Amino acid sequence: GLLCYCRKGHCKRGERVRGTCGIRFLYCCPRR
Repeated sequence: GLLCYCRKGHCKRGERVRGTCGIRFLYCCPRR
């Protein structure tokens, strides 16, 4: 739902990139 997480290098097979968290970190939001 309305909750996203920072991922290192890339998101998991389910989380879509929403933005950037920092150097080598991406803010990904799950597709559910």
